[PDB]
Amino acid sequence: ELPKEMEEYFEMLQREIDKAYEIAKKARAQGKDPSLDVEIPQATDMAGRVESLVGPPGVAKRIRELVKEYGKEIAALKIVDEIIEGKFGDLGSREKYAEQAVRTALAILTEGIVSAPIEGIANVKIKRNTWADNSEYLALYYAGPIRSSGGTAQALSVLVGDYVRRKLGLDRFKPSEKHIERMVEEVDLYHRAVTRLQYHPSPEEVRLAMRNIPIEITGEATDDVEVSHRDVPGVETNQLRGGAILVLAEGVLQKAKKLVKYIDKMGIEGWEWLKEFVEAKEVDMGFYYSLYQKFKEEIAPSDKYAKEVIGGRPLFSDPSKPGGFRLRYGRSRASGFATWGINPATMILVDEFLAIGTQLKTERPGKGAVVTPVTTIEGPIVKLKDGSVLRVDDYNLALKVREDVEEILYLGDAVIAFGDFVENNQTLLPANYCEEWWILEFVKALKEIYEVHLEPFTENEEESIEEASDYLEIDPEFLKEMLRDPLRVKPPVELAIHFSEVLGIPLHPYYTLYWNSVEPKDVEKLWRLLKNYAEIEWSNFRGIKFAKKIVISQEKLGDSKRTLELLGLPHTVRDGNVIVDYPWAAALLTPLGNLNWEFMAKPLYATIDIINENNEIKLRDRGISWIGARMGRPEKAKERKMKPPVQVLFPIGLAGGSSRDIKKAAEEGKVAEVEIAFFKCPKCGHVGPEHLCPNCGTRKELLWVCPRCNAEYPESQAEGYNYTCPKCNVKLRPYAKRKIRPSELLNRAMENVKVYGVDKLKGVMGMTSGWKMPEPLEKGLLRAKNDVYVFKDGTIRFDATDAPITHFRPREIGVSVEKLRELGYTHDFEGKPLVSEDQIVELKPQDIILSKEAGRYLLKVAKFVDDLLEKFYGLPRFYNAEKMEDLIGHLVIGLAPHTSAGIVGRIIGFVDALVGYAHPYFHAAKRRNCDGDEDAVMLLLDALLNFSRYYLPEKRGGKMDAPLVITTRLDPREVDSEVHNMDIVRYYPLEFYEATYELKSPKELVGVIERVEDRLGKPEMYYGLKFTHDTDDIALGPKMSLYKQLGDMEEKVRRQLEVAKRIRAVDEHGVAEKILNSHLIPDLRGNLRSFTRQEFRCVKCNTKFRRPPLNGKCPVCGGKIVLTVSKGAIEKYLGTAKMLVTEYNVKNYTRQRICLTERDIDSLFENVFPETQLTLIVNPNDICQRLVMA
DNA sequence: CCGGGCCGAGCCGTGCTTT
DNA sequence: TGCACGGCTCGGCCCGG
Ligand SMILES: [Mg+2]
Ligand SMILES: [Zn+2]
Ligand SMILES: [Zn+2]
Ligand SMILES: [Zn+2]
Repeated sequence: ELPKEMEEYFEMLQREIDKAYEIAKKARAQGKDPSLDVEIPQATDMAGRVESLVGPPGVAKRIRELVKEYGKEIAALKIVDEIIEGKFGDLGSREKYAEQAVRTALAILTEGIVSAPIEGIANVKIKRNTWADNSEYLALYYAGPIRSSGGTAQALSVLVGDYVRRKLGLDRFKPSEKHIERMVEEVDLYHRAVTRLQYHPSPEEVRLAMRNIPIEITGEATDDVEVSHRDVPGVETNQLRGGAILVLAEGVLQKAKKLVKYIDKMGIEGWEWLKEFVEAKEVDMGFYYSLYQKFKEEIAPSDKYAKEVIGGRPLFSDPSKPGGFRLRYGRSRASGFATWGINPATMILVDEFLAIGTQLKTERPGKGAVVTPVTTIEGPIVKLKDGSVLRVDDYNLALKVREDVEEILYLGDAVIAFGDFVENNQTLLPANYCEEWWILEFVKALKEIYEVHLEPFTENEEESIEEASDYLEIDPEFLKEMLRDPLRVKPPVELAIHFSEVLGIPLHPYYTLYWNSVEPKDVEKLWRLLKNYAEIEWSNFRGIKFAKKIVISQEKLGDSKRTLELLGLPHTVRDGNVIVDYPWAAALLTPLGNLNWEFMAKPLYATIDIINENNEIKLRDRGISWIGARMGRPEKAKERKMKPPVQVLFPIGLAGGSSRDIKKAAEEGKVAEVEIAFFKCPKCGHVGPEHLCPNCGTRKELLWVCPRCNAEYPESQAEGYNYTCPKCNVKLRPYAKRKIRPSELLNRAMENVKVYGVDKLKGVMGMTSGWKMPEPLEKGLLRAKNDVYVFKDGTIRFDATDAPITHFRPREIGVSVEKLRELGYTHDFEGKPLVSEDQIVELKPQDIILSKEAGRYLLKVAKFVDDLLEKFYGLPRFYNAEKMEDLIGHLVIGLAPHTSAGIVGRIIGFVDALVGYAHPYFHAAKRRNCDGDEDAVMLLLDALLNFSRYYLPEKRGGKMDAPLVITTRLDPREVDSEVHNMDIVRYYPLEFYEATYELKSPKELVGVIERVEDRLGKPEMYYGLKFTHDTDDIALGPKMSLYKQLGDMEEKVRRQLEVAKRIRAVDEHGVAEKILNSHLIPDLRGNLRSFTRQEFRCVKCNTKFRRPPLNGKCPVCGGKIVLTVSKGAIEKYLGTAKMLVTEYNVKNYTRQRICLTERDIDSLFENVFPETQLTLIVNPNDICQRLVMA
């Protein structure tokens, strides 16, 4: 099976997990906790997760064998059949069987990670068609959490319900027309008043869907809005069913393609209507002129990403505008899942709005990505204040020259993986000329002419190197260097021209200017001026002449200076002369044949076409495909704290005040009345909210109370009574409203842990669970002492943005080679022994690289855990850390905010960025996509000691974010489906570049380029992956977004508009400000309409009155009444809006809207705030009065 | 010396909508 | 995508009559 390294890796991981689990089990046995054992079982594959989460017991082996035999979908269907026939045990009525089968099937088809089977499916019930035939059918009730599951999960739930209804021998749902009207109205109102829904079903589609769904999709109410078609038969509510309508909109409708694919694979009949719906939904010119025409015909610009711009979030490029982001096909070391590659220079030169991990909304491949530094690609070309043009391909140069920038001519490159085009099914765009194409042409031409076999990006035999160098008359060392790293070693321009002359290949892409960005008439005028009024110095190299310098005066150059800037030619202006220096004089004069032939404009021809037709040295289009993007959602790395911060899960009520301070209530002697669980000692008879009796140190028993007669029974007594009151007749409850004196409890806790010096200790107003079991106060004291905070289930968590990585360097993460060899790494990614810190090593699937904020916080968490173990439990310390670098080799838990299972990872290094780097398999095993998502990490021992299932809220969305099970091993076969499209090749073949020019589809050449899916099953899914582009440093560049250092809204808008003004391909003046105004106008108009219909509230109480009390004071107390929508909330964005209107070009519609909004704001308060104040000076150059008087 | 003026934390509420 | 903005109270310190 697996080789002798992956097995050792997984064995060591299991050994460490066992080492932690032993201590966690030993500590929990002493009885100071809700349970006497750990409450997080460990799974290993999908069957274990499904068995632990939904059951029924014993299903694991059956799932295993069925998956081995048939597959995934077929195995799910056979499991459903076996459950229905009753192999795993008798359950009860048909409803129980239906619920169990649907839950297990939805868990199997999902791989048992996301909590849709546990949370979304609230209930399954059988209903009768009393309106038509009195026949039976099946219905599904969807709760609130189903909106977080995803379209695939929702659609698969619908399909599983259909299959179970078919196999139960039940009839079809037959809706009345009023049902259709009610559902259409529900969808429309939900979109209008709640959310955008990210999908708009047309009413015809909704009617068709209702007419052709064999099950009833309903549920409880999730929004406080009534409907019109009330009292519909079979419906027990008259409010919005958000879960059901969201399922219907974003499931079967938004993801019909995947649903019909699943139906075809699954062999399910009766869904032909969906298949039909899906199939209905589905002269002498120049080469480059025709290519541009076909590009514009087939692939069309998209504006969806730029339909809205928030104040403070800049737009970096208009849709498919030349001068924006240059598209490059490839995958870097730390990109590929859904992220982009960006040079740090263009991160700096946009006022540092972009930072490592900052999300942005893209146009072509998908929608959204995360930026990552790649120093191997090109940067911006900028125009300075004195008129010079520079190529800022370097980070330090960008820092140096930042203040002199006048305009950004070109914005730089963006590396996008080929697997991102396959996943989103996007037509391939023609590829800009690059070094990774030139090197392939070079080696192919060398082989064709001289019959020498060489290969880029690797090491070749010495005989071939010597033969090629003898033929080409070059240094063999330089040939080896260039073939090894074509992206960093470039020949001098004269050598490039000599290569083009001899071998017959286009010019090196580094020395090609953007010729096709100008018209041939501009080049005609420029050629005339160069021939007439220029002084050029020539040179020689192997009989090849080339220019060395051009000096032409500014007046003689005239208005053709703009042409030199559009070609991206670096020059300088001195004492009236424009000077073009050595490397960039031949880059301009060689294509034009050194003025030997006359450039002449032609119709239906492009500049490169004319150059190729007339010249001997040939060229390729260097910029033809451009991309647009827009900023959104800056990067994040911060701890998790509840809406009011909490340090212990202990209810205090109103005694503690506004901050729920337990210590303040204790020090004032207050007595609080709250609902808690009381425990009673069997031997002596102590009573109170504690798990151990202080008198004797023995475990107590929970007390059960009668809701009607308040009779208390111990757990042993209530066990026989079947948890029902014999004297009364009501089901018991474990909690009742009781009285507590905080002083005694706090003093006992302080004496217990010897922690007396704590200032504040926050609790909760009321426990949300059904048991209302409280937490020990000693844990709260230690958390307060060590400055950490608690979560809803008792764990301490840290939230960060996720980014991918496959290969690392021992110096980027600050780890010595000896430590790495101790961890288990012994070779670099090419087979050589690991001896240096500059070699590239490959990352094992479950190794993570934390940030430094995360390390700083986890140091406090580890200190708290050590204090807990030493003081509360009386056991030796575990971590023993004094610096963040002492946590290396310790295990964490990763958890997405919508799943119920975790995955174990290992710490190996730290970076100085606000992102969480990890393997692509690690992020996919949490059902995450890596284009803006944020997840959590917690120490394994902390979760083991602290997590409990008795602190979980009792509503439906209470089991989300909880590690009910953890996975110990990684299986790439059952992680996700988007990560199966990634690339594992060192370089793209020549066929890919040649096929991009034909505008093919990525499905045609899916076999040419190796992907992850091509390796599934075989042992080398963990073994060898590769990348295309290298990086000097993985965390180089700005680290914090500038958006987080601006306070006012006006300042944000001004900075964003300056940024938009600098960039050439944005066109701020009329679209940026207008689309921005369509973000402040909703705020203004929507706050004036809520001032005239608002509810009032009391300062002391929380009582809300829908109309003001007519005595002016709170009827139930003595406090005063305050508004909920103040007067200053309406007109907070009025000044910025007026500035935007008066400064920039907006259509008269928006200007009139703003003027009338101001007039309406000043007219509603006409007789409550009269203008009794005169003034000295008036007319501050306003715009409203000017518009009125004009 | 004893009484105010003032800051700095905290905790609440709110973000287009034809008849 | 949700966060970003306004307003009310309540002590802890100066600083002055
Ligand atoms: Mg995502
Ligand atoms: Zn006792
Ligand atoms: Zn009773
Ligand atoms: Zn009141």
